Amino acid sequence: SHMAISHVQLFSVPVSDQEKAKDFYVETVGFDLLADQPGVHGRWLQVAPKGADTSLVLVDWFPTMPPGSLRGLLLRTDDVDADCARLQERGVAVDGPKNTPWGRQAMFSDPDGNVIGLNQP
Amino acid sequence: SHMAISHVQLFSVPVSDQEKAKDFYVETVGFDLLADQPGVHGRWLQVAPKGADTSLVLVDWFPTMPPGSLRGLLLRTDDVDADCARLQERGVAVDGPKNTPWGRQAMFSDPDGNVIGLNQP
Ligand SMILES: Cc1cc2nc3c(=O)[nH]c(=O)nc-3n(C[C@H](O)[C@H](O)[C@H](O)CO)c2cc1C
Ligand SMILES: Cc1cc2nc3c(=O)[nH]c(=O)nc-3n(C[C@H](O)[C@H](O)[C@H](O)CO)c2cc1C
Repeated sequence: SHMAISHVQLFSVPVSDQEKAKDFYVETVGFDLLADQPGVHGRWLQVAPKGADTSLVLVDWFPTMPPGSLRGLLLRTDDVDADCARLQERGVAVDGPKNTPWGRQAMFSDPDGNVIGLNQP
Repeated sequence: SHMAISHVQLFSVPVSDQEKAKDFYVETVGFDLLADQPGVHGRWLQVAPKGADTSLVLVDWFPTMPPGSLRGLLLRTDDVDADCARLQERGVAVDGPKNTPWGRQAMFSDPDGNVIGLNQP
């Protein structure tokens, strides 16, 4: 009848130095470390905002996704101004916050240059 | 002291023909159409599993994300076998499902060749 898909489980973020990316997403951005799993196929590094249904895999093994190539990623936050102040204190350049029709937004990049947005609806 | 980020609001999937991509994600994969609006950089086309927190935007304006370049996107399903049967019936070529250490998983491609996974843990 209808599909049994509930949500996006995860998607991939292309990085170079995975240790550097781990420290960034976990320590600086504040995500939980869900898994850090070396194996035959590479190091599976998985992170998410605490309690979030959809997680991020910090991957270096997809040739069609060069490190730092990701754009158009937006994180929902309940306090964009406080998050921007924290990021700035933690050594991250933040563009914003700014008001938009869809919420108050800010932009920053990770160590490889992937572009990450924040939005407080 | 802790970040106020709750979850990924949305992320971007690089497509060429947005109308074809819309029809694929909505009609074939069963997502809801949240938005289809004129935007600053192009047509803002936003889709998501029904009821889900994180949505996908089907974009054509990021030169670092060529159409069909995306990998490592996995959808959580409560019935991977039934979903694969629906996808086959709808004309999609599916690889799997098979049991893995990480769950019961299948893979398929969208019209541009972005690679999309299904997983039932
Ligand atoms: C729920 C939501 C809906 C959005 N809808 C649109 C839209 O319809 N058109 C648009 O140009 N941008 C939209 N944006 C923001 C988009 O990222 C915008 O183009 C940039 O903020 C400026 O380039 C939306 C953001 C969110 C969070
Ligand atoms: C929770 C979870 C953990 C996974 N861990 C790994 C892993 O450690 N190593 C791996 O090669 N694949 C892993 N996979 C497989 C992965 O879904 C799949 O191969 C890619 O997403 C598509 O290329 C995992 C999948 C899930 C759902």
